[PDB]
Amino acid sequence: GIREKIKLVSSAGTGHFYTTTKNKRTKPEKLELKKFDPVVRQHVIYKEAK
Amino acid sequence: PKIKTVRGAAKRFKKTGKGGFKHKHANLRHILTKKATKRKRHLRPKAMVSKGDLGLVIACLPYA
Amino acid sequence: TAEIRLSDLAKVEGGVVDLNTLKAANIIGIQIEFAKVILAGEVTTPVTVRGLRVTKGARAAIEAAGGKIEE
Amino acid sequence: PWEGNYSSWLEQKDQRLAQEASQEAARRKSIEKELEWVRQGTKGRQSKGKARLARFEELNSTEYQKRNETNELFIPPG
Amino acid sequence: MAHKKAGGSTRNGRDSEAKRLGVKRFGGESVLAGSIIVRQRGTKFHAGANVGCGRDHTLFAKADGKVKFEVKGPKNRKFISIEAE
RNA sequence: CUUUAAUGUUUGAUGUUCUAACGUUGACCCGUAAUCCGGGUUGCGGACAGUGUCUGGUGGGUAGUUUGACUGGGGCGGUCUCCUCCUAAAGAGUAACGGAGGAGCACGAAGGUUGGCUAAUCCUGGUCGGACAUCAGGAGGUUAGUGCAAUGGCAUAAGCCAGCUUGACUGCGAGCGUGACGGCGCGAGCAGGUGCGAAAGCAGGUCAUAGUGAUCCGGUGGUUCUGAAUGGAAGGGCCAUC
RNA sequence: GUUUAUUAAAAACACAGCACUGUGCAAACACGAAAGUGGACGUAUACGGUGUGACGCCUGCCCGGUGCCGGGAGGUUAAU
RNA sequence: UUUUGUAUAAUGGGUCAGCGACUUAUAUUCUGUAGCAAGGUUAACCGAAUAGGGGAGCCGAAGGGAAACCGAGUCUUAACU
Ligand SMILES: [Mg+2]
Ligand SMILES: [Mg+2]
Ligand SMILES: [Mg+2]
Ligand SMILES: [Mg+2]
Ligand SMILES: [Mg+2]
Ligand SMILES: [Mg+2]
Ligand SMILES: [Mg+2]
Ligand SMILES: [Mg+2]
Ligand SMILES: [Mg+2]
Ligand SMILES: [Mg+2]
Ligand SMILES: [Mg+2]
Repeated sequence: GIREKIKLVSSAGTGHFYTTTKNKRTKPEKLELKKFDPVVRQHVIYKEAK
Repeated sequence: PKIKTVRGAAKRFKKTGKGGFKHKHANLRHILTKKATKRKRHLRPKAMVSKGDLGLVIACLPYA
Repeated sequence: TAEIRLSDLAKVEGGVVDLNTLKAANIIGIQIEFAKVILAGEVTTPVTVRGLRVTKGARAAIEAAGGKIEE
Repeated sequence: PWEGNYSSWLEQKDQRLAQEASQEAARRKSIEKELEWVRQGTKGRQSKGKARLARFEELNSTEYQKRNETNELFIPPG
Repeated sequence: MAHKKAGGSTRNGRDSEAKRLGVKRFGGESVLAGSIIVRQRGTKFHAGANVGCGRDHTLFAKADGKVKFEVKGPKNRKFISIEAE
């Protein structure tokens, strides 16, 4: 149980987030993926947050 | 006297047009990162109470 | 809020229908403030709707009878 | 927090660490004693008792040792 | 007479719930599209014409018709197809 | 403005003195022919003590209760949820304190694709170098490997390597399987956007089956859906999540 | 000496004696929403509680644990 | 009577006579029956008081949605084949 829970917050400016887990020890660099944003209906960048 | 409706039941079931009861699917309150979006999407709509459990519901909701 | 069938417009008065006029005919409760006329029954007479919220189905079925809808 | 100079603060720090070490030693003593009690039989149809079991389970906790470097800096001989 | 009774213990005694695997619609049965045919663990049967394979290796009908079983292929494997009947 | 020091000013602390609140189960007087009580002088304490409200601590002194089940009687021991095999009698299911083992995770690659590739083991020759390191060719043919138990599966590899990547998408979903229900699982296809590929195509997590916790209550973000005269708001609801 | 009236009279309880401890008097303590009573018309050679139990010889070591007593520096800490 | 199972040596009853245990308010669903019928029916109350008035109300003919709201449709969704 070392994979803490993180949410990838959309960079489109809306408050939308996917939620996932991450090994905060072996992967200190913040996650960054291009996922779909149903609010704007465009694949945009999601960046890790708390 | 009048029958007291079970108040907790009245907060979770609503009678439909033909007499059936609609309810809200369980398992969608928390611990939602584990669950796949396919599962969570299917639990979002309201469901109809099953045949076996209709009798228990109607007793708890005699006025509706 | 309450519902008004098209069959209650012939049951009200000489032809004017309003919130106050509907209550005096005992179609809606006396503590009802909004009423909607739905397409449920059939209206034969030229009824005028003073202020209400007729649906599109009810509206056409009222003008077909020769009625009028206003606000 | 602390009001004083570095040497007085140092003295206070040694006293604090000594008290913590003594309390940890007492904790080890008590845990060993209660473990000895847990590892006995019931002796009849009498209690044993779940309250003492719960007390021992909550007594078995974790303490943070100081990550003090101290004398291990290894300079290999050339 | 503190000797009459005796006892012991055991280390196993746990199992898992059964998964109800096996063929659901047998050969010659007429099915609708999407109907599960076999619930497998590996690929005991392989997908043939008009049938598909899920992530569990469940074999489902992709069209509506009769189930068929075959042993075609160079490795003598069992295939499940569907004829649009 | 910056530091500083003085008389004032407020306030706060601590201390000493005082008497007037208060105490007096000190003395005397009167009610009164009464060691009760009250009143009056006086002595002594004195803003302490004591009481009221609020509050921290202590509090089996007292009170109300709890203190699981299975069980070849009960206690003791063991177990309690999930996955794999056998028992299980060639569909499913199938018990015992039956026989064996495992799980309470891992992975932004160990996921998606597009290319490519094929093991274990042994024999022969080869510098340190051998029982076994790397090399070459021969047998062999998956006895290998799979992130972790066991079973089933895997060459078109599901196994190994590399480039590009985020489909580990959003809304749904014909139809099924499995449950007493709660629920759980499989799923073509549709719409919107996307990745890889020249394309056909594949991709809604991982070879599959464990890796988990209803509801209530509450937290966070979004959404004028609601908003107890009205406009807001608070609080609710809905969505996502803890 | 006492005791389980009605299955237990005892090695049990008590006891004189001993020790520890509390208590300065409006005493501690107890009964009592309180007033007030007992303690006691007594005053530390007195009263209460606890343990031991005539007498003789004695009563060894441990204050780490739990309790009690003393300390006030520092830390944590309520209502306000 | 209780049981897997009782002549059971399992329970109860000495025997007679008398008494002795599924009721009654309301409320709700279903069935039968009766009356009216897209309508049915009043409660308290007034009343020369089983009549007659009284339609406050209740249920029904419309549902969907958490809701606003829409309405024979509605909700979901950017939209639904
Ligand atoms: Mg979070
Ligand atoms: Mg008690
Ligand atoms: Mg390939
Ligand atoms: Mg698509
Ligand atoms: Mg392309
Ligand atoms: Mg709000
Ligand atoms: Mg001590
Ligand atoms: Mg102290
Ligand atoms: Mg006999
Ligand atoms: Mg008998
Ligand atoms: Mg009837």
